[PDB]
Amino acid sequence: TLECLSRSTLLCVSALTVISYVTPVFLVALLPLAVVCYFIQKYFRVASRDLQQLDDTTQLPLLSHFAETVEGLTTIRAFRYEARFQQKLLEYTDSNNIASLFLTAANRWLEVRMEYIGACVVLIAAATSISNSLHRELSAGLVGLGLT
Amino acid sequence: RARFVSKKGNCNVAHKNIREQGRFLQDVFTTLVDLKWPHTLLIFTMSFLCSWLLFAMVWWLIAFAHGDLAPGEGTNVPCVTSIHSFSSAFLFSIEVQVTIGFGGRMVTEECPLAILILIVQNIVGLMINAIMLGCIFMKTAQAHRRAETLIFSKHAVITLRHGRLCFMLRVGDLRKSMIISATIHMQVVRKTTSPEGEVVPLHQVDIPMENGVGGNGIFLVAPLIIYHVIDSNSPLYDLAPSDLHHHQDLEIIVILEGVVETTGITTQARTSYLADEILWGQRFVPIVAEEDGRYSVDYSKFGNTIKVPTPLCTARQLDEDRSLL
Amino acid sequence: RARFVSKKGNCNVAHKNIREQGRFLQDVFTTLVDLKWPHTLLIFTMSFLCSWLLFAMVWWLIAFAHGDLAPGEGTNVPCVTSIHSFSSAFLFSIEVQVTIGFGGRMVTEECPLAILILIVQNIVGLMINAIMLGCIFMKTAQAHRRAETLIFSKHAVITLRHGRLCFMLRVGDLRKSMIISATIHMQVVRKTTSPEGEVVPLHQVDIPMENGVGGNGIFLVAPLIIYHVIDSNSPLYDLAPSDLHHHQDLEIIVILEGVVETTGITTQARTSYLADEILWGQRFVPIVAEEDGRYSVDYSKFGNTIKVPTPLCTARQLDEDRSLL
Amino acid sequence: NGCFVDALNVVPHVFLLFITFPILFIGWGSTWLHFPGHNLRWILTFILLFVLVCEIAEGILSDHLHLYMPAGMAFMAAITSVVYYHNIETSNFPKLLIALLIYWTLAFITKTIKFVKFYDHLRFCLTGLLVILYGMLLLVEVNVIRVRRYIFFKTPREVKPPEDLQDLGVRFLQPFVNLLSKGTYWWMNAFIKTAHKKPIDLRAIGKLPIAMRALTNYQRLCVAFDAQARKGARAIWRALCHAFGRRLILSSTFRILADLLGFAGPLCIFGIVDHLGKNAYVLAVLLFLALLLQRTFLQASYYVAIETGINLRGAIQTKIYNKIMHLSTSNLSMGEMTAGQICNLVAIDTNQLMWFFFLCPNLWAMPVQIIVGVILLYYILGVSALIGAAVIILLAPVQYFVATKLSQAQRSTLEHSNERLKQTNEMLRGMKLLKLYAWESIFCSRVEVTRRKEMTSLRAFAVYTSISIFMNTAIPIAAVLITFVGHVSFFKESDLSPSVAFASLSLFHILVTPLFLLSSVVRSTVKALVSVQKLSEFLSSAEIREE
Ligand SMILES: Nc1ncnc2c1ncn2[C@@H]1O[C@H](COP(=O)(O)OP(=O)(O)O)[C@@H](O)[C@H]1O
Ligand SMILES: Nc1ncnc2c1ncn2[C@@H]1O[C@H](COP(=O)(O)OP(=O)(O)O)[C@@H](O)[C@H]1O
Repeated sequence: TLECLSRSTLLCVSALTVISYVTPVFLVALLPLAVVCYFIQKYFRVASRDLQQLDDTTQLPLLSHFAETVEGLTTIRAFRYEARFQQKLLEYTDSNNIASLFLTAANRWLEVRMEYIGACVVLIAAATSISNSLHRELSAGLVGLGLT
Repeated sequence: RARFVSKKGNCNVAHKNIREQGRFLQDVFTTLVDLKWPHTLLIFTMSFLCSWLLFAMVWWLIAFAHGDLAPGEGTNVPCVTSIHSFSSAFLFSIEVQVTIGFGGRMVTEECPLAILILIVQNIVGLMINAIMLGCIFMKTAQAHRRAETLIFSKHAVITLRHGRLCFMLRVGDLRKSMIISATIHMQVVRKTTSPEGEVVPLHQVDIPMENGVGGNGIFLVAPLIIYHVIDSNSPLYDLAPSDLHHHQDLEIIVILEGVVETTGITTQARTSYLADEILWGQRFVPIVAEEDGRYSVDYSKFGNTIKVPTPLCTARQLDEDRSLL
Repeated sequence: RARFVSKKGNCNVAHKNIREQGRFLQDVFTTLVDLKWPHTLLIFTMSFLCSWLLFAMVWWLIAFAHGDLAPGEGTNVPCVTSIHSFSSAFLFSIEVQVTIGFGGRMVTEECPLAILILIVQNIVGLMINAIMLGCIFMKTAQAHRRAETLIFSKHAVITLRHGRLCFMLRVGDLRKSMIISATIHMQVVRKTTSPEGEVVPLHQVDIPMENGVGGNGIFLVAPLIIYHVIDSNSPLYDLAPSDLHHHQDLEIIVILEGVVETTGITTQARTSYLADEILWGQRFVPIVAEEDGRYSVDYSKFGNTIKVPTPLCTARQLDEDRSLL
Repeated sequence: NGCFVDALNVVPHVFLLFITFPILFIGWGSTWLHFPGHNLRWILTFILLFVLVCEIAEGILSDHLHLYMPAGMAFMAAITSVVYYHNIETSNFPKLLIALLIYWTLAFITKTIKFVKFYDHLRFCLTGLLVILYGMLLLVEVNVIRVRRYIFFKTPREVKPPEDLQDLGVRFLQPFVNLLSKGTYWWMNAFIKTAHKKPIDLRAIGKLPIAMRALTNYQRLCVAFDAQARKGARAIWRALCHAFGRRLILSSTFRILADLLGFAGPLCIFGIVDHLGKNAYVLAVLLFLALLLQRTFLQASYYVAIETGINLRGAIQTKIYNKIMHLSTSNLSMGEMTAGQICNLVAIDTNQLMWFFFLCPNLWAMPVQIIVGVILLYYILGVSALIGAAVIILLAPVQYFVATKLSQAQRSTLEHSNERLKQTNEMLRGMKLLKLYAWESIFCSRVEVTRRKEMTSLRAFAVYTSISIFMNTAIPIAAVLITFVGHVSFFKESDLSPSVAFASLSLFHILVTPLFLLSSVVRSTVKALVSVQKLSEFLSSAEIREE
């Protein structure tokens, strides 16, 4: 994970630097992208922290219950309370599942809006390219770098 | 057998030997409003087109009669300038009637007869426009759709509350809009024979709605079971539990009156319960439930019913047993 | 915990499992009136512009189709004289629709299709004008701003009057306009369990408004504390003073009904008081004061309250002590 | 009379846009009812959006306002049809549907007239597809009236909106929303906005849907397990793959479509560069649309994979908890049914099976991806394909051998860590007696020796992964260099226009990304294999004997 993160951040740096070099005008369209992305990341951060905390606080009691059922076997199978204990475990596992599901759903939502942000940036990067680097800049080699 | 007033609220009794001559065009002016929006739009466009065609015909006739319709240059001025055929005549009629006034065809100061036909055309048009506006506004003001939402459980039950036999029946609202000062007039009909040898074919008697210290009205927010307790003084106190299901003919009607908020009109809902409809010794399922942070009402259990181990006996014999126990 | 009806007067109970198909365009004709004056003006201009543009488009189309839009001299007469582009077509549409009739561009008696489009344009315009006038007048007639002024002190108190425990709660007017025949329906809700094993989730019961010989109504000029005395027959007579503050769930609602003067509609105000809202053993400060030559009412002391050395005990135990003293 | 037919087409869009505004403004001023063809309707509406973009492109190429207005009007007409269908999904009516049906019929008529007048004499295709799409939406509307109550006899016999996902008390609605929203998780908006206003709680978050409860997953899983038994470690694996089924397959199909579009992007780059060297803005718009579409479908695939994984976790958790009941204490006395061993089972197998079931749809698209990559790069390289082909064929077998040498270390790693955990368990529950007469050095040296063996396994794994990354970078760069040098001067004699160069670099990067990933995938793959072997040996413990 650490190495993939480093590779991806260096790729992002390279791409931003290349696009800035090919079209010195793009620095007028980068700050709104950064601002909107920053605000949405800030909004996602608190909800993500809350969902992770709730995930942990529901995941602990399920494993406590598992251990206690495993050790105190004879008593539970003596009372013949097995229906009650299975119902209890069903309750706990359903709560665990919903917590995990909401965490991953928030993850997916942030990813989707980030991909829309990336679509915006690549779109208007290519648009400013096809416009400026052809009409007024008249440069050929920079187009390939920019779009790639 | 025959019912007194139907479940939907409409009346069942059909009148015979009515007199004559009722509704001399005023109740027809209101029966017109009563008709459904499509039929009312149809009759409105019908009236308008009828008047338009009538006056178009008379204008074509007068232009033909003066000779101005005969195409000729000089020795005359047409009473209505630039009129050629029936089409332009109808165009002039719709131009002067609905008050658009194109002015391509001009009525002139040569013929006073055209002046008279115009001076009657305009006033009749204004009068028909005024009635057709007032009537559509009057029709618009009502709200029947808001009125027909009153709901009463299909069958009513009896139970034993506070050691006394009681009548339980559900009412309720179906929209956000409330109903102000809703009162209950609970009545019972029966073919009765007086001790003086007089037989009445149907006898309405008020059975009380048991509320607080007094009051004939209630307050409707959630489905509230109307709670009455039959006592030795009540007229319904004499019947038996095994004879009601099949043979007897007893109609218990409720009349819930109340004024709606937005319109301010006083509507009501009337419903009947027959001898074969009502049943014995049961209990409704609790509707309201403590939800997340509110009260949840489930209308699926509205007409649901559970068995209750309650004694089955007649109200007179039940009162005698209460005197004995 | 959950409340029955909110302080502002709106209802809190949320319905579930409602049926279907209610409000088949008539309740939408009234929900339109309900919307705020800005939204209603927006939708009115929207409807008008929609119809105008629709018929302008169809007129430009028909003038294009006949070939009269193709600029040519002779061999034809345009169905609408002097029509050149879409701009003049829209001008003709607004000239014939809203019935101004400039008459610079004249519809002729050569094309009956233009006659038909005009004869439908005018009737649809008249119908939409009639509905948009009736609806704005109907909306105008109401007065909600006059309705929402009812005020009830935030918390109600209990005191000892005439040797009996009593309920004191302030009401009042906020405008010069009076309210005719205002009646009080004072009710209490509670989750009750009958002796027959029946548990109700909420139980409305009428607690009387204690006035003269009779009467369910009052007269509102100045803030008048509604005066009720709980007795052994009252449903509220059984509670305790130390258990109401925190644990118990008792909602005491008041429903003040009455018809306003100028409009004649019957409005009402509903408010709730919880177990944690109501307090014990206090007295309101006298509002009215003998001014220079009138009576001055100070609304700053409306919700103010002073301590009173009154005994604190349950109403059942208080009645037992009254039997002992 | 071309302009005449253009106007005749403009008319019905205007009619619909004018009737939509009163109703839309009343509606703009909690039971979801769905109709058959809903998803088909939204799919067709997106196809309409695309074809309308193409029509606008044609209108730009030709220009004459009245000649390209029909596209700009059908655009708002389709968006307003979407608004109508949202207003009908939220509250059902028999009349709004007829209001749509009228417009569909009239638009079909106008398009037919256009087609005839064209036949008598690029436009043809765009127009033909338009007519076909209008016709299919018409058939959908006819199906809808055939179903419940457009005019049909008296009562709809209407469904009674679904209580499974509409039951009071539910917060999570993925299955209970509209076609277009599921991709974006628009429903989440409220929730994420709410969370900031008030902290989140378990009573805040809802319950689980009808089709999400662990009871039904356990039910399905046991039914499949029984069917498999009537026909061991392999059997339960077959049962798992069977049970998730169609959802898992769908996740794979979404990923494959996303992959084909992801390859499509670089082709648009090639076209843009070629026109820059010399039908270009269309390339930008189409490229933007393609990128957006790939992102949407990739995220949907990830979501459905996660769904399948969480359901797997729930089902196997409840299955092993039910089986713990019938387990006999004579197994509990043995090391195989150690309590610490069973809790390690639950926790780490939840983890490993969930991670493998998130990464399995990702690898069920690597083969199709690489195949399409090479079939695309042939048409771009030409006779210079041999070098890249030899490179990406020389990559595979050495990678297979490296992965084998990796898995062998990883399995022994797991065995050693599993014994270390039990040594720690028996070390911590007796720290009192341990510190009492100070036997610490012995147990600490034993755990240190176990840690050293585990570290040997880990260092073997790490050296092998380093060699893997070295290869996965060195072979690619050599490939690019060789191919380009070969084309320019070695044989081809056709000057590589920069478009070819950059498109090759793009496709090549797309090919490179999966290879780096598969090395990490093996780490979860052998772990899933080991976890299932352990789970099957745990299920094979001694039963309790019924009287
Ligand atoms: N869930 C509901 N929501 C609104 N109205 C209802 C509902 N169920 C029934 N109604 C109406 O109110 C009346 C209540 O009767 P009901 O309890 O349904 O007994 P039944 O099922 O035999 O008709 C019915 O006549 C029906 O028209
Ligand atoms: N001076 C006033 N004039 C008019 N209305 C008032 C005045 N004071 C309060 N009200 C309204 O009437 C109600 C009386 O409650 P109040 O006596 O003010 O207790 P509190 O101060 O705790 O709100 C309040 O809800 C308020 O909206």
